[PDB]
Amino acid sequence: STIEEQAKTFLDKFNHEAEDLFYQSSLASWNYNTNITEENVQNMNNAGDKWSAFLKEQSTLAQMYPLQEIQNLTVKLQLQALQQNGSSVLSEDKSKRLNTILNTMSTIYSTGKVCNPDNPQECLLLEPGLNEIMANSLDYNERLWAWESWRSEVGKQLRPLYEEYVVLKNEMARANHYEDYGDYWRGDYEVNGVDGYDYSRGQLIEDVEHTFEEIKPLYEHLHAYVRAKLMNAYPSYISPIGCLPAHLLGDMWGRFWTNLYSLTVPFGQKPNIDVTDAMVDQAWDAQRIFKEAEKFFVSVGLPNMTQGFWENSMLTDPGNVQKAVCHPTAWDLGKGDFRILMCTKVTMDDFLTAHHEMGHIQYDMAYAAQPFLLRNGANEGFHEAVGEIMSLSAATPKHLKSIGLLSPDFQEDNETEINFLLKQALTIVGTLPFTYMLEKWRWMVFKGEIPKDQWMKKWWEMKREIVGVVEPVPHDETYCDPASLFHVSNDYSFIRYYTRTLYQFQFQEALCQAAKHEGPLHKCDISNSTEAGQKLFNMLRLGKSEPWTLALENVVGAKNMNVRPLLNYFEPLFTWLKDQNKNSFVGWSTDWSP
Amino acid sequence: PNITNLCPFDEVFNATRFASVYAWNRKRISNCVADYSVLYNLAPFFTFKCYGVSPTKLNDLCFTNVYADSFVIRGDEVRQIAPGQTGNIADYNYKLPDDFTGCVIAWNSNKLDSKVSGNYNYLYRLFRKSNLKPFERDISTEIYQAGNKPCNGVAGFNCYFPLRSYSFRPTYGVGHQPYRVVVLSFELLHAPATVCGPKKS
Ligand SMILES: *[C@@H]1O[C@H](CO)[C@@H](O)[C@H](O)[C@H]1NC(C)=O
Ligand SMILES: *[C@@H]1O[C@H](CO)[C@@H](O)[C@H](O)[C@H]1NC(C)=O
Ligand SMILES: *[C@@H]1O[C@H](CO)[C@@H](O)[C@H](O)[C@H]1NC(C)=O
Ligand SMILES: *[C@@H]1O[C@H](CO)[C@@H](O)[C@H](O)[C@H]1NC(C)=O
Ligand SMILES: *[C@@H]1O[C@H](CO)[C@@H](O)[C@H](O)[C@H]1NC(C)=O
Repeated sequence: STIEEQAKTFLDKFNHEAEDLFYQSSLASWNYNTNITEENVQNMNNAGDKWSAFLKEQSTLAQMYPLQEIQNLTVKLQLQALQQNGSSVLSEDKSKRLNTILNTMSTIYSTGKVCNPDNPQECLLLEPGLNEIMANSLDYNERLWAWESWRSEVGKQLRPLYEEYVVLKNEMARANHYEDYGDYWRGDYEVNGVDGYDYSRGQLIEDVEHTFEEIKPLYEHLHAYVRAKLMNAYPSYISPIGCLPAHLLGDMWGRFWTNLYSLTVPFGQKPNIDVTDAMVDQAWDAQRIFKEAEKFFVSVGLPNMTQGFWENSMLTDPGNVQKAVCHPTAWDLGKGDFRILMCTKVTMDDFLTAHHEMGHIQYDMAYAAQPFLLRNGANEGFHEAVGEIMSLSAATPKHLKSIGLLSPDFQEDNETEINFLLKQALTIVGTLPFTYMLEKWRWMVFKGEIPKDQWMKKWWEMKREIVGVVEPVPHDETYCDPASLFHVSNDYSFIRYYTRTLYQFQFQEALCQAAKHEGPLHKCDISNSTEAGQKLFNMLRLGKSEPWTLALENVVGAKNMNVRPLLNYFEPLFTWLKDQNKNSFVGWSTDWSP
Repeated sequence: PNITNLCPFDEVFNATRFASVYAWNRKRISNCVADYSVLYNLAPFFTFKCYGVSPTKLNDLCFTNVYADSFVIRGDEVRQIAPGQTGNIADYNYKLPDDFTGCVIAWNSNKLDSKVSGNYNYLYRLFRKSNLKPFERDISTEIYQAGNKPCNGVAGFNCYFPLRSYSFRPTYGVGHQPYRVVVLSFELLHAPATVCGPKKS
């Protein structure tokens, strides 16, 4: 026939072989993660080499079939995904240069150490010592000392190294007919071939900035409220009209706002909900936690999870005989194998993370019927949101009342709603602008349209005019401050956080409106609603065979990102702030200078 | 009937090593012990699917000529054995006519086939010509020409090897564990008719 049947049979053979090899490599990786040995490291290297060689050979084999005369869609999508060789276009010299430069990134971050002069022989690493000296203190002198010292010797080492990295990335983009590496990152949101569902690589920046422009007033008001709280608390150092310097944000680089919760609560006398006391007084363990989690999931409507998990799981750390990392993760193995690796501790956040990982496993289990290539989410944002839906839903006091943990003696009023919404707002609206800022910065620096010799000055100005944070001390052009983050050093996409935050609220509104659970938005319980589960699964089954817009249409009915659910969630808190903080100064002055 | 004139036809339900799917093993039964109520009482066997005639009244009609069939497949395709479904195995490895009258038995082999290193001794045909005839066996491994083009059975491109290899392991979940399958069929009245069992009047 034509090349259509050729592509079909080749894809069948590739599906089989890739399935087998991927299963081998993933099982080896799981075995290493459970128990760490040097021979396991050698096995890791061998499996990685085999997978890389197989992918290279199969991509070179697939490059024969052109995409011009293919009329199907799934076959075209698979061929488009597979045909892209990746880094093979570059010569071996620059290929190994890139490998070594990523190795330098990993070494300077993981093994990067700034050591206290008090104990030069036994001191703290980037974690957890820096975090506990930056977010668990009151004196400002050591705070500013650490703030200056962290980049006093780390930023210097990487600026020429980062320049080499960015020029090599520009060559990488040029080799594959891409305008910039930012286009390479944005390509995950690109879909073509469908009329009315077309999404280009340009509209993303415009609609993201439009959403941020819509959300700006709430963030401004919350920042003004926190600044007023700081002035009423500790005015001896910060000028009453000046902006908020970053070193007072608790985190070393200024990412989250949760750790300021000790100096933000308006309702100090009101006790926040804490189920840990009843959790320990009733002898709760990980097994019962996951049992009730799967009971909740089957209450929603999704099927019970595999039995082979239970006899092939590691939930409780088996003493100290063997040493292994217990960082909570959900592993997809293939061939009907899914696993969870986490060390169970008795705390509410562990409960929420257990729900999160169970949701992740559910989403992974959903699209097992799809072929091997199409076994992924519609984009890089669906996983986190579809996992965090249950985490957001299970934190309501109504759910705790229903499950039987909290005593029904607790009354529900406006005060608890205000406290809960304050916590959630500090979690969300404090990290949305930072994410947008970092992603936009990396976007126009990888496009290469901006000059070179005053990057720090421009970056500080455009931070001050947007996020309203002023530097404590001037920085020269040799510094490389935005490289202190883990993600920027290891080439990770940072835009998935904005998308996750918007999409989770879209999902919550669209799944509680159909749930007919009348009341406030934050008091929505997904459990005992089979129709909501079916509505979720009618899209959660697709995977990535269809455009992400078609996916978002099937559960929400909207074709893009919208801020309205997010504004609806914070409606009570927004009303409280507007009614109470009218007498306080709002906004950041544009004339302040340190 | 006597019947202590046993014949070794119960070994196919309790064996040591099953064959592949392309070389499915065909057997003839005559003048034997026709005991079949014992088979229904065997708990470990799980999938008891009959389509031709009545299962509980399978012993009612005397079996003049009996054919037994044995092979092993993957967990998902036990549903594809039922007549009227197309795809792999059902069209490239083994065929069952719609008018076929008989029964099919399937059971688990999790602990009798697994291996920590992965079992690769079971193969299956993935490519074939237009179709295999019902109740026919194909063994030859002639290099499959693919579609068109002058690729005269060499290697590598376009042309593909028809017989691929399975992989079975202990850590697999339900849906990838090996399933041992046997088939029972019969035909009527040609050469002086031989066997039927517990017609307990
Ligand atoms: C983990 O590895 C150590 C060292 O190789 C060994 O002594 C121990 O038995 C292993 N444990 C398991 C469960 O494999
Ligand atoms: C694409 O191929 C698949 C193969 O099963 C088929 O189901 C589908 O209908 C085809 N679609 C088009 C548009 O050719
Ligand atoms: C199947 O789901 C039910 C809840 O509907 C649950 O109790 C049961 O444990 C699940 N099956 C297995 C094998 O866990
Ligand atoms: C959900 O249904 C179960 C079944 O009786 C019930 O025990 C539980 O209280 C219900 N929860 C909610 C929030 O309706
Ligand atoms: C083979 O195993 C089955 C399992 O039920 C048993 O009924 C049968 O008697 C066994 N075969 C022999 C020859 O004992």
